[PDB]
Amino acid sequence: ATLKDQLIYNLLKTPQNKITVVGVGAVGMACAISILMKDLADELALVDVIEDKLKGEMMDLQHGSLFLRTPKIVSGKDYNVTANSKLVIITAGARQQEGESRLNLVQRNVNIFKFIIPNVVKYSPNCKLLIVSNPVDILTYVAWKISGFPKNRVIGSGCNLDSARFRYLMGERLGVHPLSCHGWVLGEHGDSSVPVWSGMNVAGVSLKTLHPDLGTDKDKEQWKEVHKQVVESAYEVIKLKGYTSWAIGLSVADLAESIMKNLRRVHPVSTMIKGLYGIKDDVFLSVPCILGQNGISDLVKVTLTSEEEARLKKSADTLWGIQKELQF
Amino acid sequence: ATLKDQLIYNLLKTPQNKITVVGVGAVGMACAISILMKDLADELALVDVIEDKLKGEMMDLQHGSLFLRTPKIVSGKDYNVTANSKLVIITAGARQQEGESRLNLVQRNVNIFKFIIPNVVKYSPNCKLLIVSNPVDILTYVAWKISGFPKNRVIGSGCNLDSARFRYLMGERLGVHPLSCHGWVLGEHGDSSVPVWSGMNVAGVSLKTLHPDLGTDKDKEQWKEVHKQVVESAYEVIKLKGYTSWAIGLSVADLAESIMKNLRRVHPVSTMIKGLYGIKDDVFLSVPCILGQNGISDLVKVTLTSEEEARLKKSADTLWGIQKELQF
Amino acid sequence: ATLKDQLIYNLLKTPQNKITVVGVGAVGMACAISILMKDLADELALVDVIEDKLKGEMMDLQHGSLFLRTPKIVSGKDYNVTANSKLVIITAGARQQEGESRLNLVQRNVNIFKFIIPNVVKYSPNCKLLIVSNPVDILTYVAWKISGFPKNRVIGSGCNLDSARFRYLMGERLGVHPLSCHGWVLGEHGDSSVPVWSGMNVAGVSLKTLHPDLGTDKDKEQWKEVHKQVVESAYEVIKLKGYTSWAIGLSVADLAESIMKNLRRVHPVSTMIKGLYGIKDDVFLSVPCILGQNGISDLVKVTLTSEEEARLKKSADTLWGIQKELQF
Amino acid sequence: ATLKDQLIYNLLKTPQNKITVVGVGAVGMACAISILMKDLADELALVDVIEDKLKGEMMDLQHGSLFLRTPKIVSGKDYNVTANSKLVIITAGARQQEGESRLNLVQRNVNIFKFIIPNVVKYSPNCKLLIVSNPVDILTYVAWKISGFPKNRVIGSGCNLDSARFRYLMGERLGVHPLSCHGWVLGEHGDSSVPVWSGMNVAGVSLKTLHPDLGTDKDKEQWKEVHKQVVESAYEVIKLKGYTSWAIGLSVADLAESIMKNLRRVHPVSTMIKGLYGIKDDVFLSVPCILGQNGISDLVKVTLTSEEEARLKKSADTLWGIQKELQF
Ligand SMILES: NC(=O)C1=CN([C@@H]2O[C@H](COP(=O)(O)OP(=O)(O)OC[C@H]3O[C@@H](n4cnc5c(N)ncnc54)[C@H](O)[C@@H]3O)[C@@H](O)[C@H]2O)C=CC1
Ligand SMILES: O=C(O)c1ccc(CN2C(=O)c3cccc(NC(=O)c4ccc(Cl)s4)c3C2=O)cc1
Ligand SMILES: O=C(O)c1ccc(CN2C(=O)c3cccc(NC(=O)c4ccc(Cl)s4)c3C2=O)cc1
Ligand SMILES: O=C(O)c1ccc(CN2C(=O)c3cccc(NC(=O)c4ccc(Cl)s4)c3C2=O)cc1
Ligand SMILES: O=C(O)c1ccc(CN2C(=O)c3cccc(NC(=O)c4ccc(Cl)s4)c3C2=O)cc1
Repeated sequence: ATLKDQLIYNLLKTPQNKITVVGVGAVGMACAISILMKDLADELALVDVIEDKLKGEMMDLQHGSLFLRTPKIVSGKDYNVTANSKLVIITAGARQQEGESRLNLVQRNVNIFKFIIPNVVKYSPNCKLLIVSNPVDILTYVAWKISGFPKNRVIGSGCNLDSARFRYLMGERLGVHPLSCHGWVLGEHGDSSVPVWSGMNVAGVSLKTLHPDLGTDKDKEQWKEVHKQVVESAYEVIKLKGYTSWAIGLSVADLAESIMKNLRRVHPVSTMIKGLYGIKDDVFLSVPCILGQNGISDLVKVTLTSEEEARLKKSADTLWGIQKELQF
Repeated sequence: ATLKDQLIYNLLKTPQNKITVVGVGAVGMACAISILMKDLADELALVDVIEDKLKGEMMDLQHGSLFLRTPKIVSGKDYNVTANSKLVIITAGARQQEGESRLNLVQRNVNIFKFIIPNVVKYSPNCKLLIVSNPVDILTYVAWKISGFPKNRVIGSGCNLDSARFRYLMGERLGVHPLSCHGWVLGEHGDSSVPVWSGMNVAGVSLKTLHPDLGTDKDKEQWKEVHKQVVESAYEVIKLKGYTSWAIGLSVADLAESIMKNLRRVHPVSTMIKGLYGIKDDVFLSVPCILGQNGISDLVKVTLTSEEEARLKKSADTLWGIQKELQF
Repeated sequence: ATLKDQLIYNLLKTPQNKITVVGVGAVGMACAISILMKDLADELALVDVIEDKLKGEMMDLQHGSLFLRTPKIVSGKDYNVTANSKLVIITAGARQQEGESRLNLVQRNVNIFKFIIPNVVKYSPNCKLLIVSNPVDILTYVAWKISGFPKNRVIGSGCNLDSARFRYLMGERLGVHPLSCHGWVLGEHGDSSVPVWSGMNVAGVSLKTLHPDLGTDKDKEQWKEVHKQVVESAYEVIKLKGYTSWAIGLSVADLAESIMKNLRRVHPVSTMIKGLYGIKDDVFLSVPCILGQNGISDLVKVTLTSEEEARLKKSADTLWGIQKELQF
Repeated sequence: ATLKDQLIYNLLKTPQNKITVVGVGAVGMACAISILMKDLADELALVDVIEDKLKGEMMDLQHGSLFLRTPKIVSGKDYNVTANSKLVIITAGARQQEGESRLNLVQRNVNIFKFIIPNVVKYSPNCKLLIVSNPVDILTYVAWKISGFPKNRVIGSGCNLDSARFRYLMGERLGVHPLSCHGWVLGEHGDSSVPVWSGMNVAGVSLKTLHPDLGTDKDKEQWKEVHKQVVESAYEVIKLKGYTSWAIGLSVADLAESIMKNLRRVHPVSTMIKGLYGIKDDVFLSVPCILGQNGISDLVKVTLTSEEEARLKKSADTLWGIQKELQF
């Protein structure tokens, strides 16, 4: 009699919460570790093209995961290891080389997504796609087109992280914990993003109401400088460290939690926005979405000034400007 | 009247669970992110010598921490930012250059710790020191000597991770969840480490009792191959990826949780072992320790065979062999 | 040599997060179990006057706590077991007998607090007092007077639970998760409580803005019926079951979490409100407070209509009407 | 246009982790609150026969659940509200009247289960049955027979709580945290239960090995007194308080966690034991079981002395003694 059979009388013998991370660069692995440690998944699948490096990240993560609610953790160049994923996070992309045009970068990303997205869909046809790759508003559009998925199951990391950053500085200024502050940053991810002053409050007391010169240039307190420092903060990280990993990792884990645990929470994420704010093109921008187990179940219809509406409309034009030139 | 003063009537105006990570290489930051995400600390302090890279890791971690129970997160070249740390994790070290002697490497690590440890102690005199730097059993001794701390407040990452790995394979073989398996790997971290077959059980049913030829060469099932595959697993990670980060990060977070939340849990960690197993020298090896808010409160006196006892004794000799030559 | 000494080599030999629950009725024990299971306390102290019943609730709770992060759990008629409590929850009360006057009931509660509060203070002088006993806005005042504590360390359960209930129905009506809805119920706990329509939003989009006839009687959708159903819900529980336990238990655990884990979260809790809304008497009502490790660190100055302000002012009069008649 | 439609643009429109508690007495509700607070279930169903009291417990629990990851919470006299339960906890039964025979009580419990179990099965045919009702080892058998479920999907609360209690006192004696102690109490729940000395260890160091006169009468340290104090502790709760609620609540929540979150953890729970310890009858006793999402997946074959084996065998006889007389 074997030792197994002497010790254990056995009576009995598919994952329900599988997550795939595509790309195991800094960002991919930051997503992966941040998702493990929120115990969101019973199976975690890693996919990249450098095979020896992929298997090492899988093994290192496996070994650490022994100190958690350990899920199944698998990896491969072949997308068959991503089968029956509830959620697939795309981090894979090309980084812009110096003197490369915006349009040229997007097209190289498009040519990559033309290999990735059809393989993801082949093996996980009812998954939600969460797009992290930059520039995120266009690459969400790209993944939507290639996948043929409905708009609810294609989401971009969007302004989730920029909004968190905004609320931190909002908090520092009012002497209030960031989580007690509310306020969104919507539209095109980075630089062109719109701080929405109308809906910024603490405990439902509107800041616009108390200080009606809030967003404006004749603002004694200069709250414009907040949205400026949010965007500078993104760059100062890259200047000092070389890249950002942790910040996007946890921002994505936050979005993954809302989807995987069906929290029906509000995130300013890139979604198909044709119909709203007088935009007639198939562009994606960040507006507040309820995220649940079926992805974006609802949008929250934010009332924007004509200034705010124009700044979005201008972003939607720039974005369609590139999208119409892309070859699928 | 400012917007802050119009909105908020204030009534009121030191951290109790501060953790310092020394070194923000792969391992340091894996420790840091893994500690953030277990919400162990109200203040987290990062210290390294490359100033621009340090500040970037701090900022990136800060930004991500907006999606957690956000602690204070600070960084500096100067150790004054580590003041009143309950726990300090040392990851800083020298890596062995080509043709460099084992003794010479340890002495360079000694000369580094002669700058680090006195600065750590100056600013956090009642802290626990958790040593992760390799070779860990000697560098724990080094930190103990330089700090003049009692043996309870100086701990090495030790065989915590190797034991977890062992128990995983133990589990796979018995068809039992790793956390339902018990069994230690003690002594010198890596290669020379001793699987303790006497104390390996499931639900208190000793495996040694059911299959008395367990550890031996005449073992039909060849359980020796388990401890072999544990050590090969460490290397296969380094061959494939370049280094290990995640696995030690979470292994250290596990030890930090036991200390910071006073769990009084048992970990096989490097501690001063003079008195036991006929060892008369001031050497550190991994034996089961109860970890709590005062560090190592208790040892568990494991009864070892003459083989096991000799393999430890031999490691203690090798280690004192280097320790006696070091210049403080 | 004993078995303890053969097995365990000992190296070493005060709680930092002690909570006392005063009163082990339905409500007290609901508080206690709800606080245990959020692992908020390293020591839990139970105090009541029926000694045999007290010790049984302690033992039953002890035995269950073996399946949690087990704290120390103690009990006594003598308040010396409450020493060094960070938080003391008063649930002790008299229940109104048939034909007893409202004033007479409050005075019996006062005569009880005249024994409890000085004993609590004697043994835990830097604690926060959380008052749950009804009528809660007056008994918070009573505990404030007897304790001589500053207004920041004396808090009443207040409208925390009523506001939660409101937001649930708000959610059901908008097809939004309760936690994505914001909106307070302020003032005198129950019946006289004021739904604050100005500050009710989803994702910062004010409901008042979209539907300016919200609070009013000429409201097509009849949102007044929400605050009505909140108050009826309190009664329908007592009619059907005899009392409420679970609801106040978890409402108090929520407030305890904010204090014990220093979350600096906003709760509509009873606090000293002289200075605000043209109120010159020492009365307590529910306004939004930031709760942290020092109790109420901040108030949020909510802008109220003249109707809302008058309804509060009227409650403050009624309450001072009773407070001035009480004998200390 | 409604306020809902002005605020929310909707895109989209069954529970996967439903738990039913049958009986909302002290024990039932302690189970319910303890299960809510471990966030195990997306739907919780309460069933009892007193309709007005049932609806009050549901409402009180509903209101408290607003401070958690709020599940759906329903109740009814009709079992149709228990449809698609992954786990059903039976607390309903009869208490022994004065001068009533043991056999007569069990038969009245049988006649109740003949209404409950077929209704549970009708609406949740693939559920796991967790039996809490006393006497638990017989009523588990009763539920197994009536349900026609396989032995893996019928589990009794068993000696889970007695074993926890044992380990606490074991810990107090060795100066070790209860969770660092291992040791089972197996067999018939209460009084006749067998402390298994062979498999009692700390960190895999067997206590039997260090002190071979452990269980015996010639034990200088008198460890027999531990199992005595475990059983006296059960009674002293009932003498002092009237009943036990919290202890069984959390003991059941522990078992529910292992099943609902597929932890594959070891619990000494009542299961069909024909085949083991020379027992040829269909009796249920507590032996170590791996609990997962399909209930009892595996048993751990504990080696027992002839004394231990005889004490179980004697319990199995007494139990079959009653079981053979029951009318289905
Ligand atoms: N929403 C809310 O805020 C609600 C609050 N309550 C309050 O909770 C309080 C307690 O109600 P329950 O615990 O449900 O039932 P309860 O009224 O039976 O229990 C309260 C306990 O106070 C104890 N007590 C009396 N004098 C004492 C002293 N000198 N020292 C220590 N303890 C003493 C009693 O023995 C009793 O066990 C009541 O005063 C009531 O006002 C009740 C219902 C709703
Ligand atoms: O691609 C492979 O080579 C591969 C992939 C998955 C597996 C199975 N698997 C897990 O899903 C999984 C999850 C988490 C941990 C884990 N393994 C370990 O941690 C260890 C393996 C060997 C040692 Cl030693 S530790 C494993 C693991 O081995 C094995 C091999
Ligand atoms: O090294 C510095 O110069 C330094 C150190 C600490 C701090 C204070 N501080 C925290 O302690 C802390 C914890 C967590 C987050 C965090 N800041 C933020 O996430 C953001 C800052 C600026 C933006 Cl934009 S987001 C901060 C933060 O700014 C600021 C600057
Ligand atoms: O007042 C008393 O009679 C008293 C109070 C606390 C204690 C010590 N104590 C704890 O602080 C504590 C916390 C959690 C559990 C717990 N005890 C138990 O679970 C058991 C005691 C006896 C058995 Cl049997 S189990 C205890 C416990 O016994 C002992 C006696
Ligand atoms: O049996 C019934 O009568 C019944 C059953 C389910 C429901 C729907 N439902 C939940 O599933 C549920 C879960 C948790 C809370 C909850 N209700 C509430 O929180 C409140 C109702 C009214 C106020 Cl005020 S709060 C509910 C709730 O109302 C309503 C009535």
